[PDB]
Amino acid sequence: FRKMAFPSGKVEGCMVQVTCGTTTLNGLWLDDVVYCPRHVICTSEDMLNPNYEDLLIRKSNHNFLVQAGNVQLRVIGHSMQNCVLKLKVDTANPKTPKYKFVRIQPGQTFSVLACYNGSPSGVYQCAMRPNFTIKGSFLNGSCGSVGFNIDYDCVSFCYMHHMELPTGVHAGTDLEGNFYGPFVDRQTAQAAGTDTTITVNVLAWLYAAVINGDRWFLNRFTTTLNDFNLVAMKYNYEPLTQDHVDILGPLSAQTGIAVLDMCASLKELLQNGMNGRTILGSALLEDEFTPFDVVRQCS
Amino acid sequence: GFRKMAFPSGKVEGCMVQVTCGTTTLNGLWLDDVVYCPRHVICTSEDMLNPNYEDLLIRKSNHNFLVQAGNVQLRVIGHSMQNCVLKLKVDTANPKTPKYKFVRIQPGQTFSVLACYNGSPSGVYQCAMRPNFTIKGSFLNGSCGSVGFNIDYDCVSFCYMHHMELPTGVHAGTDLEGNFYGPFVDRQTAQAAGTDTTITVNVLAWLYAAVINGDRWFLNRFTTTLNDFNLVAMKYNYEPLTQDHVDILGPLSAQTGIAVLDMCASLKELLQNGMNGRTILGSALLEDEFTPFDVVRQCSGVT
Ligand SMILES: CC(C)(C)[C@H](NC(=O)C(F)(F)F)C(=O)N1C[C@H]2[C@@H]([C@H]1C(=O)N[C@H](C=N)C[C@@H]1CCNC1=O)C2(C)C
Ligand SMILES: CC(C)(C)[C@H](NC(=O)C(F)(F)F)C(=O)N1C[C@H]2[C@@H]([C@H]1C(=O)N[C@H](C=N)C[C@@H]1CCNC1=O)C2(C)C
Repeated sequence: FRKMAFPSGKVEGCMVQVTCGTTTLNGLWLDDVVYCPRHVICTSEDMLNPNYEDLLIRKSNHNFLVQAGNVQLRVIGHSMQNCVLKLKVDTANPKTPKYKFVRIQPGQTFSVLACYNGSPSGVYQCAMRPNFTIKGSFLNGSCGSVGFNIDYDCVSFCYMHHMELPTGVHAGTDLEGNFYGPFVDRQTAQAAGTDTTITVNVLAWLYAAVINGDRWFLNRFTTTLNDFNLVAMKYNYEPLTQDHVDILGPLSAQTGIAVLDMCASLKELLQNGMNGRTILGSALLEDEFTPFDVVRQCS
Repeated sequence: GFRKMAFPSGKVEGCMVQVTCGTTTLNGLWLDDVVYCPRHVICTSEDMLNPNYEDLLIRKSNHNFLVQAGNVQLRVIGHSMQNCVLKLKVDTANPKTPKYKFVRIQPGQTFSVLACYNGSPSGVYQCAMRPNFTIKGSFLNGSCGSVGFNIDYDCVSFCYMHHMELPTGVHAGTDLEGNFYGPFVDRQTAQAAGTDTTITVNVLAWLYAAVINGDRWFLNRFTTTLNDFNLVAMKYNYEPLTQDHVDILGPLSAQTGIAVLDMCASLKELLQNGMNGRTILGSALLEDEFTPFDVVRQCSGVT
């Protein structure tokens, strides 16, 4: 049972490089539009305190250098949508997949295609944390890298990368340019709210451990949903809803372990610790697999 | 804070096809005008219990092989067996063929796996070849013929093709010349993974990654010789280091100023006493599936 990303090829064909002045990052080329973070228009000094509408009105189409591989694409229009710049180009991307833009919920997962200078570097799976950060792997020049899910050859883009917080976690926007979380695209110290653990995901992963032959953490105790949620909240876990209980249905049916019985297992894990033992090779309780991720990999 | 990162899979996605004989369907790799796939595609389920591959291949002709890119059939114009892989010559050169090499990897080396079903890629993840020549993969029915690979400057180095799952849940397969990693055979008969060991060179790479990020409490004031370290390491079920291992740690040793043998002595102390209550890179366990290249790959912005 591995952290598994979606195949990245459909997104690789959309990555380009965008340069304004001496600022270079990545863009997403779909049909005849390139989407990228608006701070590409900032000088280093601008980034410390940008007025973006004031900065953008001072730019012309020819200030944007867009490169697809070695070929330059001519920008013939530009507009700003929240924190995303949309560059209209005179060329349509023949590799444009069927796609949608979606805004994801905390706890949901997606694949990231990390890119530099318009070229793909690596692919990995992330979760939107409850505090709306992501624990990514991004370096200088990674901005405009995107996160996505793939469903029957349709790519749902959900994340575009903008920044790294001082704790090392990452922040960005949806493809409409709206940040996840209380962050702004200004170079200034920013903290996130206190994070919490994605309870429904921990339960899905505990089911993954049972599907793969590991059961040491199970017990005969029992819990109600409300009594479990009281303990979960005490340990900085997110509440478990009836909707979550229902989504876990297929995993409980496959394993014959009632959802509330797995809740009692997790309650014991939280109250006693793991005693130096491991679950699926992990010393900590993993919360970045959704129920759907577990089903997709185990079935 | 240091996670597994797969290579972008697009160059390999463009090479995946499906291969069917009878009702047995698996994945194949289409490069130029040849499709490579596991030879047990020619077996019925009953054949797999005790196959005579040479005799089974005698009874097959080109017209018995259904090769499809999606729903599009590729006409087979020749077939041959090379160890445990079948090579089907087709009448169309794949226009998506990347620059590529076939390589046989060492234990400890990592690669990306593109898990595929019915020729359709489903997911991508990183794997290490264990010292017992298994991989801790994630594979379901129909996954055979999925490949593992590394990329270096637009050249895809294919190193693994998937064939089978062992009773402990780990996986075994071949290089792209059809030679198994490890003592395994492509027959549905009782087989077992041997005892595994910890990949020392990768643990050292992980300790260097910790040092790069300022996590260096475990740096001691001692050193060791390679031979003394190798003999102690084996007592803790750690792999001995080769001369090649020492050299592939060279770049990380230069970056940090920590000599390889000094880091070996630091690791020895962890094995004999260490951790206590402390963590390294936020982990109480020593990670052994990051190579020195993987550390450098993720700390640089390669490609
Ligand atoms: C890291 C840092 C001190 C620099 C800064 N962060 C904060 O100022 C914060 F703390 F508010 F987040 C920061 O990220 N930026 C400052 C400036 C852009 C952004 C930025 O350089 N983005 C990079 C895009 N190519 C990706 C980064 C690079 C390192 N790893 C990443 O992911 C804008 C917010 C306009
Ligand atoms: C696990 C099973 C008991 C079925 C058997 N294993 C052993 O006989 C062993 F234990 F000896 F290894 C086994 O894998 N096979 C039996 C038969 C082929 C192979 C096989 O079905 N390969 C699948 C390719 N599509 C991938 C498998 C499916 C489940 N997960 C996988 O990865 C051959 C060895 C010729």
